[PDB]
Amino acid sequence: SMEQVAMELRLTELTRLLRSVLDQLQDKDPARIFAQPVSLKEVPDYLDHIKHPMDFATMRKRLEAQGYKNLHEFEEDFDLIIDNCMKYNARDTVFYRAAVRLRDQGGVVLRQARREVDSIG
Ligand code: NA
Repeated sequence: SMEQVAMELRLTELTRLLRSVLDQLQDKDPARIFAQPVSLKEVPDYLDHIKHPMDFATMRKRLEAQGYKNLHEFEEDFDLIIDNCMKYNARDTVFYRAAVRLRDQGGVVLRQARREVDSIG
């Protein structure tokens, strides 16, 4: 149906916009702290602590399968990246502090993406 096609074109355009968001967020992480999964071969106890690991590469795979149906879904995964880091790492560490900073700088990017998704429909 043409209705189905139109929904598919909307999902594609949302995907395009979330790609630009994901690239922008990732530029706020030049050290690449959040780029890849934590390796269970080097924080071997990680999964006893953190139930839903998340990272930018994992988000990118989901994005490329058009796996985010709305901005809220994409935001939830970004929030897992930050929140997991702030739980596993202590307040005094480079990792916790990098998560605070990414959250702060990511706020700006996400605030405008919400306006664009609402405005474009
Ligand atoms: Na903690």
